[PDB]
Amino acid sequence: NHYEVLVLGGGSGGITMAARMKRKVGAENVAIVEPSERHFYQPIWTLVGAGAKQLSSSGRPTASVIPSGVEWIKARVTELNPDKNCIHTDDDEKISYRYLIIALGIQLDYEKIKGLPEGFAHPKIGSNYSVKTVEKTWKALQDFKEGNAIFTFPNTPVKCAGAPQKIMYLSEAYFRKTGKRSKANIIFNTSLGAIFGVKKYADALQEIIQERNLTVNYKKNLIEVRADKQEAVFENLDKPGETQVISYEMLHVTPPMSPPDVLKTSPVADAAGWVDVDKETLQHRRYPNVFGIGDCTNLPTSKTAAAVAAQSGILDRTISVIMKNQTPTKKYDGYTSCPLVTGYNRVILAEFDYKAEPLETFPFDQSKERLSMYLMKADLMPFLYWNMMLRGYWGGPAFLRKLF
Amino acid sequence: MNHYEVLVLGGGSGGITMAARMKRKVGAENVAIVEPSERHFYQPIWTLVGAGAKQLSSSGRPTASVIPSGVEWIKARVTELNPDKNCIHTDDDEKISYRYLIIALGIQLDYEKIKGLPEGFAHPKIGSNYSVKTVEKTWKALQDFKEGNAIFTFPNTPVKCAGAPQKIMYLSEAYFRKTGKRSKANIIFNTSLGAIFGVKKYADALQEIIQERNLTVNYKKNLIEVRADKQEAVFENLDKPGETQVISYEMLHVTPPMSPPDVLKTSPVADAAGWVDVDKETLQHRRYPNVFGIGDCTNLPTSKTAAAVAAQSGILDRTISVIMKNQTPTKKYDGYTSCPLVTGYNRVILAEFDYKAEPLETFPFDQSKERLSMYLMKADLMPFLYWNMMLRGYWGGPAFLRKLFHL
Ligand SMILES: Cc1cc2nc3c(=O)[nH]c(=O)nc-3n(C[C@H](O)[C@H](O)[C@H](O)COP(=O)(O)OP(=O)(O)OC[C@H]3O[C@@H](n4cnc5c(N)ncnc54)[C@H](O)[C@@H]3O)c2cc1C
Ligand SMILES: Cc1cc2nc3c(=O)[nH]c(=O)nc-3n(C[C@H](O)[C@H](O)[C@H](O)COP(=O)(O)OP(=O)(O)OC[C@H]3O[C@@H](n4cnc5c(N)ncnc54)[C@H](O)[C@@H]3O)c2cc1C
Ligand SMILES: COC1=C(OC)C(=O)C(CC=C(C)C)=C(C)C1=O
Ligand SMILES: COC1=C(OC)C(=O)C(CC=C(C)C)=C(C)C1=O
Repeated sequence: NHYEVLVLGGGSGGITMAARMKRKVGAENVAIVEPSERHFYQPIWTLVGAGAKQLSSSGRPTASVIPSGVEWIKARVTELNPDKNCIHTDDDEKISYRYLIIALGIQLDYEKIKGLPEGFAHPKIGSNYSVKTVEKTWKALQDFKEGNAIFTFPNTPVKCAGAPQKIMYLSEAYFRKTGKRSKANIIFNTSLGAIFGVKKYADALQEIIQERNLTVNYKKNLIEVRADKQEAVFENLDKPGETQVISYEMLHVTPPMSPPDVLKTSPVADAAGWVDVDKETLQHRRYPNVFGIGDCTNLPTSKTAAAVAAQSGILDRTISVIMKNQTPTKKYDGYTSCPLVTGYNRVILAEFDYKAEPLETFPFDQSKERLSMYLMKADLMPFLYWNMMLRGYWGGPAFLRKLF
Repeated sequence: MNHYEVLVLGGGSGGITMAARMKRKVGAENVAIVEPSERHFYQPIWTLVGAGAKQLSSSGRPTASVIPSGVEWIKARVTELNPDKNCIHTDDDEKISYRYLIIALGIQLDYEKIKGLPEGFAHPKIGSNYSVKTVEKTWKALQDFKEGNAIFTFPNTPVKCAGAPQKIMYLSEAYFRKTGKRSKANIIFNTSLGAIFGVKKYADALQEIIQERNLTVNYKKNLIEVRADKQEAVFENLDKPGETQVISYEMLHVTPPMSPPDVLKTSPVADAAGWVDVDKETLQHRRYPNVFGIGDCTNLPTSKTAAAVAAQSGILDRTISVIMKNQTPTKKYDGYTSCPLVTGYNRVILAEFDYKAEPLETFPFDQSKERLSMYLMKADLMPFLYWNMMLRGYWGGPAFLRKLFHL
């Protein structure tokens, strides 16, 4: 079998590109290889675990988001042979392509922590990063009575770097408005030395932490979970060899993450396993008919759906000129955004580019907690996601930004 | 299924050392080494091979000649590991089970991640001291050098012997002066890193030499493409994502990107990043109590060197004995490592440190200074002790000699 355009991955980047590609080469010349039955708008999972949104609202059947006419090949990619323009699937089938677009996302690795994912079968522990553990966050919050509440951040790349602390501010506000704050010691144990990588939003988060009696312990990485005993083990990344066992009344886990297994050894990967693409055009550095988008690439900016949206716009142009034997000229800037939920009524909308410097859209100031930015995150963006991005029409708010 | 009490994956520096030590503990018949290569190499001397000072063929011996006598040698490649079922697969289509497992699969070279490589090595003026196929091409390119750029790279990955990408730079610079062509060479070190070295005492000494010898170091520069035909090289700027620089060379020494061995990258015994996940004090595995790891393939947060393998092998010996007696380990690895920075054909800055990244020097004098003594020890004493003492299980680092210097 053969397709002018073969898309690996039916998540955010995959559907968006197949939508856009259908209009360029025809729906009958595009195929998507995606194994899962459901497609998830993962960003709302932060609010699900805080008890603010229902989980079933976050997903729809994968057949709903397939652009009509585009082939859904429900399989797992198990091998890439770009030298001979094909891939293999766990159906023992070989698929050739004229062009290839890789959008396989990022892989969660709960089992590299001793005791996970088995311990998740016990109470008081949860994780907003997986459809099987996001509601367990919310139950741990309701079931909280007295003690330590621990929020973690791993020593790997992650998607939505702001999410692990978003649920901490949500959990804090929950304990206050429910009469349990006095009984909570609230701890952010993070592998990093900084609360956030862009200083003007870091400063604003530092302010909140200082006023709400939250503790941040830097260079602490979760390595072991003893669910039965309600204990967690951290290693001190500043003192190799040193560890600390902490008891918890509630534990929220951000798991270690890595590029998908089939990409780790693939020829399309760099040394570290991410898809090796041009940092501006998103074309593969060694295979001119391969392209990458989203979490699975080595694009040196934060891994978010916003970035996918802005990346799709650029890639649409790059593949088009390539198909026409022209040199690309439109360049990606590293745009990305984190809507930092600081409470049930407020969001700090951080936006920046490759320069790790702010690049805000709205003329007011997004360093300050805002109801409008909360309502945008909670209500508008899911709507634009299902009805505009996955239909290949949203490509970054730079065209909206330059209006004002 | 075939079975052995102690199974060693990899017959390089750490694997041969642990097998000799284990033979004396459980008997040679209960030890097996899985290693596919016919030849065992003392890679440290390759630095002096690329500089024209030592013969490549003396850096190697047949693997059969270093296999501790009586130990089984399984000439094959490990293709999968299954710690849950105490077994591994080989490219023979054979499984092998174990009571204890020592992982020593080193680190892996990824020349093909640079566009143009390794095809470009067919051309002159380009070499790499990190591969037996390319270490002599460094020397030849250095002999062929007439005029222009001599470029030396450092990748955006973990490496082994972090010092070697610049040892060859100093050796080449000396050679240029030795042969009267220093005037005609512009000498560039393009590093992905932000600093010349990670311990300040020795960084300062290296900076003094960069200044006195007029070397240019461009930080956050990563080699991404070689065009051997046109003798150009393409570097990416890690501070400004997206921009690149094309620059011609008259000599290019490539330090390749490096990574865990493919077989480990997806394995249950690796951490999320692919390195063997071990306890940083005892070298015991964090999740499987009967797996241990040594050397370049581990997540031990210190320099990847054979000196480290030596110091870890003494710890691991004590760790495994205590484990076989069902006790708790108490001897702790401190992260000892050492990098003999060859700064010229007769001087060496013997850098030694530990997990704190602070100096832990063995000799009573100051190893921050270039020394002839330390060069001779690197070039002549160390290979002899390697072939005759480390590979026989009788070298585990020099901390006894350091404590001995206590009056
Ligand atoms: C809790 C949480 C909150 C977040 N909040 C925000 C937010 O507020 N703002 C924001 O901008 N972003 C947010 N994100 C990030 C956003 O969800 C992702 O960055 C986005 O989904 C990236 O899409 P992707 O296409 O790169 O990968 P995904 O959308 O994850 O999809 C990748 C697809 O690849 C498929 N796949 C995997 N392996 C294979 C294989 N071998 N063969 C075939 N298919 C395969 C998967 O099934 C999946 O469908 C959040 C993420 C989480 C988890
Ligand atoms: C140019 C250079 C200069 C150096 N200089 C110094 C120095 O001055 N001082 C110092 O202390 N160190 C130095 N080193 C470092 C030293 O070479 C290594 O750190 C040391 O060899 C580590 O040993 P190891 O067992 O981990 O791996 P290695 O000795 O590299 O060997 C690992 C073995 O695993 C085998 N293997 C790989 N994959 C598989 C598989 N799938 N199945 C089975 N077997 C497999 C390989 O064939 C190899 O034999 C230098 C290295 C280089 C490249
Ligand atoms: C980029 O390479 C160089 C440096 O980087 C390490 C220097 O520090 C220096 C020293 C700086 C001063 C002011 C002497 C020189 C001369 C140089 O060429
Ligand atoms: C020369 O023989 C050796 C010993 O006997 C004195 C050791 O105790 C030890 C281990 C103890 C220290 C403090 C290095 C090693 C490694 C060794 O090689």
